Amino acid sequence: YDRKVPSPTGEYVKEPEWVLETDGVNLSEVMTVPGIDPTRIYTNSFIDIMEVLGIEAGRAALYKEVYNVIASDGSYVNYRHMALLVDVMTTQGGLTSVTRHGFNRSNTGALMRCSFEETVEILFEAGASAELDDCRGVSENVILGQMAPIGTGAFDVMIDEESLVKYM
Amino acid sequence: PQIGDKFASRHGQKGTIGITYRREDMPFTAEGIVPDLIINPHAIPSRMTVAHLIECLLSKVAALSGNEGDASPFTDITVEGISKLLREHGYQSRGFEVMYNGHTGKKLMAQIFFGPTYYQRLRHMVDDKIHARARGPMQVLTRQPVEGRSRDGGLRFGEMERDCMIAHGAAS
Amino acid sequence: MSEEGPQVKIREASKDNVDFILSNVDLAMANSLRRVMIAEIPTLAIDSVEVETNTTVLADEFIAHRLGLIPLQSMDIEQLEYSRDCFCEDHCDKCSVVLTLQAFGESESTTNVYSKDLVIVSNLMGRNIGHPIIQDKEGNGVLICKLRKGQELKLTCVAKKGIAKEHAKWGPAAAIEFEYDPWNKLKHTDYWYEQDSAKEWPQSKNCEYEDPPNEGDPFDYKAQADTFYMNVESVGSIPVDQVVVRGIDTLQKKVASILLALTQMDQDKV
Amino acid sequence: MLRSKNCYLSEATESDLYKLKECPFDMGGYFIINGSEKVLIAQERSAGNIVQVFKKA
Amino acid sequence: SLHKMSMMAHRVKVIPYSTFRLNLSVTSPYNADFDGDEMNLHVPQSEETRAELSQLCAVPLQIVSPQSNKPCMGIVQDTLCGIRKLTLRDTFIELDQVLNMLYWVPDWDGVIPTPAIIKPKPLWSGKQILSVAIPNGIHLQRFDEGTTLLSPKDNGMLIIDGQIIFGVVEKKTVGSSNGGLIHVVTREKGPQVCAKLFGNIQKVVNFWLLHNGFSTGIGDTIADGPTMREITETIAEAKKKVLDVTKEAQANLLTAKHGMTLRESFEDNVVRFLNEARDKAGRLAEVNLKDLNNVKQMVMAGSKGSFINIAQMSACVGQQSVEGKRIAFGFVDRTLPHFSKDDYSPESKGFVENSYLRGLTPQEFFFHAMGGREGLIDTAVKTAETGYIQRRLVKALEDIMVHYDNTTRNSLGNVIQFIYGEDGMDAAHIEKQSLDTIGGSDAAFEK
Amino acid sequence: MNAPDRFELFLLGEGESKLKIDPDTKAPNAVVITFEKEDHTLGNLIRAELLNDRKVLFAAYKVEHPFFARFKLRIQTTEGYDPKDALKNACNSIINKLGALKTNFETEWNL
Amino acid sequence: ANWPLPVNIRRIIQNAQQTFHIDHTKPSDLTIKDIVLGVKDLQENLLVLRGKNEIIQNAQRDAVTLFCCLLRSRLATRRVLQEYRLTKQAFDWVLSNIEAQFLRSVVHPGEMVGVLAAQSIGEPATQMTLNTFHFAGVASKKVTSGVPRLKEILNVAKNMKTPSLTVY
Amino acid sequence: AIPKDQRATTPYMTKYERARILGTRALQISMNAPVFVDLEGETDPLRIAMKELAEKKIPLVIRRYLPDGSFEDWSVEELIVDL
Amino acid sequence: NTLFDDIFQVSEVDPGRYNKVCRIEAASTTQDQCKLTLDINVELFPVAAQDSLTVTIASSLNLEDTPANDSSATRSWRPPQAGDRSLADDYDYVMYGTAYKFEEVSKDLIAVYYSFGGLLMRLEGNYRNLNNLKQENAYLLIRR
Amino acid sequence: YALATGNWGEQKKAMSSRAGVSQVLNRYTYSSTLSHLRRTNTPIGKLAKPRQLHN
Amino acid sequence: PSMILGVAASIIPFPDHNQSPRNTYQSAMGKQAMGVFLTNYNVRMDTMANILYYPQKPLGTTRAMEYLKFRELPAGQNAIVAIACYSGYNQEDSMIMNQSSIDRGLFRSLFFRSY
Amino acid sequence: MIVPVRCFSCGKVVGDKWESYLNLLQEDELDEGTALSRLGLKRYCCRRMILTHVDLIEKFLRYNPL
Amino acid sequence: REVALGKTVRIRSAGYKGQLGIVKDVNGDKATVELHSKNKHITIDKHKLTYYNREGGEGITYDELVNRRGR
Amino acid sequence: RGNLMGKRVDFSARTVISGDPNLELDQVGVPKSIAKTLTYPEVVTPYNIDRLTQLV
Ligand SMILES: [Mg+2]
Ligand SMILES: [Zn+2]
Ligand SMILES: [Zn+2]
Repeated sequence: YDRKVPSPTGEYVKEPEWVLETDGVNLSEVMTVPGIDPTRIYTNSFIDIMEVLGIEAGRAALYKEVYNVIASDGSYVNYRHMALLVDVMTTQGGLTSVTRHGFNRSNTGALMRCSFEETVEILFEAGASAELDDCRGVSENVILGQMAPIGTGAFDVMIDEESLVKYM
Repeated sequence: PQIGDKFASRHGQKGTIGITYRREDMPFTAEGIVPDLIINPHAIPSRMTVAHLIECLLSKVAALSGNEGDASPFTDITVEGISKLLREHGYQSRGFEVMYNGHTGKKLMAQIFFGPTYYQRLRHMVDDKIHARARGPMQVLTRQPVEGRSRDGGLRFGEMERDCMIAHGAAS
Repeated sequence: MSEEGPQVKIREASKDNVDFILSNVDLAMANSLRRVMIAEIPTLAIDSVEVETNTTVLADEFIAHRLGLIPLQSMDIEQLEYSRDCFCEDHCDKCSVVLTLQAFGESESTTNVYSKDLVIVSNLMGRNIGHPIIQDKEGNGVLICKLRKGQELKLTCVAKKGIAKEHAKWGPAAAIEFEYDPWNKLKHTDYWYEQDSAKEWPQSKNCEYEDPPNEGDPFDYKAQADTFYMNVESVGSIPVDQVVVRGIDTLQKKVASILLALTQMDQDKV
Repeated sequence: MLRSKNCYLSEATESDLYKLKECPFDMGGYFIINGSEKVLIAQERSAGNIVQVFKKA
Repeated sequence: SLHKMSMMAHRVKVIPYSTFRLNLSVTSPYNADFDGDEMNLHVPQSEETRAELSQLCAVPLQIVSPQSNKPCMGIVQDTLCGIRKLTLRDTFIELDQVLNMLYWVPDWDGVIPTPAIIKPKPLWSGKQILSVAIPNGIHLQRFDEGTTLLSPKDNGMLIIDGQIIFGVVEKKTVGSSNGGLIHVVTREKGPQVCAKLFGNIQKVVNFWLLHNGFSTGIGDTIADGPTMREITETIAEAKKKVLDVTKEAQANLLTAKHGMTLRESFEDNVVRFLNEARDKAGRLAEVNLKDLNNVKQMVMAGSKGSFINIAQMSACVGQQSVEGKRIAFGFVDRTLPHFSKDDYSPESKGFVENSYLRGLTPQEFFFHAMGGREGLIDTAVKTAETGYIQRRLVKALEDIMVHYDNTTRNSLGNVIQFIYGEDGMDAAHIEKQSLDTIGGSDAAFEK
Repeated sequence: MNAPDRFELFLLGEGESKLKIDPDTKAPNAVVITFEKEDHTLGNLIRAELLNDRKVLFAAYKVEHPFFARFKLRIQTTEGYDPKDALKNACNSIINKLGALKTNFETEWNL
Repeated sequence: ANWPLPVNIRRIIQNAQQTFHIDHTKPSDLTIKDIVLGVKDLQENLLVLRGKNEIIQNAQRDAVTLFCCLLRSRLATRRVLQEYRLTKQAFDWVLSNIEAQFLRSVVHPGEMVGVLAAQSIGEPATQMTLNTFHFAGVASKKVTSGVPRLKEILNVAKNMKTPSLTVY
Repeated sequence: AIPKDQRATTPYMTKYERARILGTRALQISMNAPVFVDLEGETDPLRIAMKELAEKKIPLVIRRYLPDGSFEDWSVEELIVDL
Repeated sequence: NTLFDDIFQVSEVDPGRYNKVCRIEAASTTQDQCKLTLDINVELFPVAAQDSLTVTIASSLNLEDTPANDSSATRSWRPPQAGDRSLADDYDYVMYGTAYKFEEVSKDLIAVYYSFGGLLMRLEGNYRNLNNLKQENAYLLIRR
Repeated sequence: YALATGNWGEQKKAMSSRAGVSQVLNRYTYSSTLSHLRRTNTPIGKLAKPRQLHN
Repeated sequence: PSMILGVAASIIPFPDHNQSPRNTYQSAMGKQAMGVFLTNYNVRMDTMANILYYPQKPLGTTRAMEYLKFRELPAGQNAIVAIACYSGYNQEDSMIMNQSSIDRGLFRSLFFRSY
Repeated sequence: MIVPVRCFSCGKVVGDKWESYLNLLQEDELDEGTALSRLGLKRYCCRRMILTHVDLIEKFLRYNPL
Repeated sequence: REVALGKTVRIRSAGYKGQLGIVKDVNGDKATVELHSKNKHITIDKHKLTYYNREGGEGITYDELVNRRGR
Repeated sequence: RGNLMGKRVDFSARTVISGDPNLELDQVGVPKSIAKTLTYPEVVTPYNIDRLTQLV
């Protein structure tokens, strides 16, 4: 492989280097092998990245994996969207899958949760417990048929007497 | 037939009528021949429909000569033979023709491909698809608008439209 | 030979086609004349069909369309008033022609119905209109429908004045050939030569008629299209010379109407 | 089934078909039940009495 | 409705026909064509909804897509080819046509521009009318490969005070490019100005193309004798190389690349040789084509077509592949009953050495049918899979809010990003720029 | 069915005028004339004849939509020349040319 | 060096050169002190947080580091005095336009960024072509990419089809 | 819970706020509310609302809700309109 | 209103993938540093290699009676009349264009770039000696 | 019942029986009728192998 | 070799010069073509029946459809087609069709519904 | 079913040419092109009108009427 | 109880002269009349169109007020 | 999932779309029948009393 190592004179030049590609995931023991660089070892599997590294390293690896996924079709996606997605997926201390066993098992409102997966199970759970739905989400307001506090609904409009008597 | 009716050829080139023109407004050749249909050339390179042009040339040759043209696959018929026959008839080697604008009668550059082509009318007509509802019949259980053009139904505002409107920020 | 206006030269004449050359005339005038001749000449055609008995295998709309597509004599068409401008309820003798068609199956073999079977029951008042045009050696005319023994067809048709712009059934011309500048002296088009332009593109039949072949002279940028070769074909309702005369008359009438409207609006403004 | 050995149209000629108000271009092969034409779609199944070997996961 | 651009607010215009009519430039965000598509229309029932739809979901307000940071609308279809042909150096327009085109463009000041050539005959260049359509105050400068201030190939772009100086307008200027004219107009002037520019350009290009004409024919995909001879020679050389590789492998004299067996390396070499031969034949066919070719003209404009289309239509069709490999042995060591056992020749394994114009033999016809069936099945599965994935993704992040403290929080109020995008900037208001400090040498930086 | 009547494209409706002139403020001595029920046939001829004049500085026409048979004609003349006078002169020249052409064609056909 | 940034300085300076006609020959009116003070004032005038406490001030300071670096690169004294030759009024106009564009480029509070990110990620997924094969380089490892890879990333699969590892 | 000297929100006026204010003013005008500016013969409530917003003559107050629950009140006439 | 005048013997004419527009390079026969590279329409002006073409750059086409003025910009160009007179009557090829570049090469040579609606011309000469009165919006007249 | 509803079996247990065996004849076009009279279907129900065109 | 095609695919002229998806689309859409489905109409009572006014044999016939009776019962018409960019009203997949031909009886049909 | 009265493209009347076309095909043993040329159909637009026409009226007439 | 209800009528004058239709609805001076050949509905003044018999015969004007019958 | 977050609505229409180069960027060609069917409620105001009376 070729790396853009800066030249001693100041410019950037391509310095070829040897790169080892492996078909297995055992980075816990590979990093301890002498003669390699432990500060540059990378694994395409982000699940075990945080087993030896931190949660932030796992989030960075997940973002890199997503960027590599959207790389061949030629489409360009702004960094903010993918960064927000990976931050949501790593808000807690571990990976939060986008499925019924991941972001679903949260502390959000039951009404907003139960609109995607199976419903009656979570409704029965809510009935058995006594949790309170704050109704500050979008799904709850859609169900109740009220203006959700999003976009134009993020604020309140009031009338003032002082300005009313000011003009006339 | 009217605007919106679906029409297609024998090569998977489907489409609908967008506009209609009279004989005077249509382009004409030096012999006074006007086309029944006009097709955009942009549909050819993407779909790789060479057989459309080959069949057009073969149909032109057959109409000029009066003998049925053989379009069976895996035969010895080549484009060169059709071109030679067309040149012998004295029209063009490749089927291009010189037409005129018609609106002004001026000569048109970029000579146009011409020739008969088989076309078929599909079962999809705009008359059977246009729908509009404004406070029509009412359901019983859900008390929501009924479904179906025949019973004056209403279009469904699905979930995808809901998140689209949410992303737009239009809460009201 | 009348003034320095457009000049004509008839090459070939016949009962259905006329070939002439237009000179000392601009392209716009020739194009407008062609458009008027193809879509502005008033003619006579069947517009309303009343069906009494139809036991044939063809639908009523089918027979109505076929009858409406049948050409009719329109020589004295200027003596017939438009239905919309006529002071009558539906149709009278001064604004329409009534034709009746009766067909029955007597012989065991198929009995064809032709356009010659139409009979005019109205009063033409000496006008030469309404007669179906039969351009055929046998004299039968346009075939309408075929019915076998037992089947009976009986209907009444009404012919009214109209122009080709409203419907294509009122068009008196079939196809009009329009061409100018047989050689590319004006450079109005770019040829699609693959190896050579001269060999690949056949020469038009109008190349020999005047227009001497170009040489290696510099391109003339001060030249304009002034010679046009036209061939007008008539369906049969109107003679070709009458078709051209009526086209010129219609264009003149349209321009005169524009001038009259301008004068009227000027008078109203003042 | 139409145009079968037990059908009246098996031995009918063109004139007989025309007299019986039947299109000579019709090919048959369909059942007429309750006034509606029904066609049995062929069902595709694996052949029996055949030894087959496959490898599991 | 995948993205927010699938929902737009338009202005009602009553038309005398029973169909929906829309501008050709809005089809790209809608991802719709006119082969029988169906689209829904909703009307508001109150002043609140009407005003918020007009001020939030208007079509000109969504010219720049926040997803790809590029405009989602541009000049497409025959308008692109018309604008490419109009801006050619040799394109000249006479007085009457110039007057007609000037009158066709609305909001025209009524001032006739001075013709480029005045002495022999008054002639207006094609770029003059487009510059008239383009509003003043917009400056653009794009340099392509080998482009200078006196570029002989008429490439690149340079606009000063809304006047075209040099460069043929193509998909890189009036398309969906980030640095295109549409993006600059939208960023400098208002969205209404951008919509007016869209309309004026479309009208003028359509009027010019109506009286000029553009067509295509069978002969556009026909090459001359020497080109076909060279293509056949290249195909024969590739077949000879493949045969030599097979002979070497059969004698066990071919080394195996590390990490793979002999079969995988042999198949990789064969497919590489076949793809290289197809690419070379296509490049030769494209080079042979003249500038007057309709397919080539469409290719330069970028409206439709590509190099691979020309290659497959004129020179040679690519090797048919199923599941990423050549045609497998459906029979016992055979692909078709018409071949012999253990035949590894490219013809027997699914290589189409013919072209669409020339015609296909039954074997390659069957192989192409198999490839097309595989492609159709792939799209049929993929559309459903991506739809489910999109639904899950929308459900996952359906309650993320940017609050008045410039922090992004969910419904529960938990903070997931202390500042949106780590910079607090709107996606639609970001443009690609070059940092001059990072690059260069130390001496150049000091100088 | 929303299909318009076929006669609506060549018959003047109630409350409609064949000609309607509006002054143009973009340039001095410029007017815009809107015609009804015409489809390019008089427009091309009138534009060509107006351009044939020497006192006319601008002459163009356009059809906004093929659905409606109506075109707008814009004429700009030199100082002291009324555009209506130019239109009348062009119409008179067209009438004279058409009459001469008809007479010549009749004379040629007579032999 | 090519990275997306909020405000296009090059377009602003080109517009300011086109207007306020530059003679390119007469000496400029800007002084070193004026240029430096204007650049510093423009840097201080960029507000994205508008706080008073130390934490918000630090966040605002370090949230515009890239833009400040770009502004310093594009508004150097030598660059202004040699290439972008402007006058005092032109320099003030450039500074005002840059500040106005930066303040107008801030994200409006109340926007649904999660839905926008989800749509911006899901649209290329639908727009992608077949992604089951052909993802092989020098060695035909059949690396998973595209729709299946995206699905397994979103589901956080513990057993990926083609695990990989890179050693430097 | 209505601070004034500690208002950390942006002084500019957001697109959503502008749309909501224009809609509310237009609806009130449509339902026959008093108008504090001359109309110049205009008859469309929405354009009247835009004209009122142009000279900042709309007697409305924007209440921006903080995520915790606190809020600050911003007058329409004191909000800078730049979009 | 004249701003330039030379002989400019032309050589090496080769349009390149074109049929109506040719690129001609010329060098002045008086000055050893003057150079020209201009695009012309050979359909109306069919020049050939090794030819002398007197060129002239003028700010306006008005006669010497009317001095140069800035009121001639955006005048809504009118078709030429019969009795009108202009400097173009003495030449065979007149083109209108705008200057868009002023580059400095070596120490005393400057290049002026013009665009006549798409046709570009590059002119070189001695700074402050020959090309010292060229600003923008100048005609180009060529004589056989 | 079997020839009308298309469920091959008795009246009861129709849920566990195959469906679509019997279909109404398509008589829109002669070619359509000919195609419908020579149609085969394999009851499968995610899998790309059975849908591929085998050699 | 041409005998391997089906009933729908036997109508396509020169199927070997087209891409496989195009052939599949044409085969699928051929069953929706409107024409004379049977000569027994006018005596039958079907729910829907669409027949063509003037069906025409294709000019580019194929030997395979001789036994399919396609020439006896065609499902289309021979229309003159010009491939051009005229007026910009036929973009994408739209087409421009002559009004005079429509008035003269081109592609018009009959509709039958039974209760 | 029956021969169209007029040519779709241009508008030439071909309603009496069907019987003559059949007679020329079955008496004089001419090919289709020569018969078309003899009938006067020069443009291929008119030639295709009767060259590719199906006479389905006879099949309908085969059925017994009422 | 309008007389012009469910009666075969013929439209005179205007652009629909000679057409045959049946009155469906009456709205004051304007009445809705369908068309036989054309599949559309048009509204015209009831005093304009003539009145015919259901079976067929002579036609009369709007004088049917004095004779509440057909024909 | 079928009656709360997604439901059928009134004042909506659906018909085949088509292209029109003469239309503006933000403009949709509505058929006359659809316009005559779909309605919008407008509150009568002194600024539109005459227009509303004419429409009625
Ligand atoms: Mg589509
Ligand atoms: Zn009368
Ligand atoms: Zn014809």
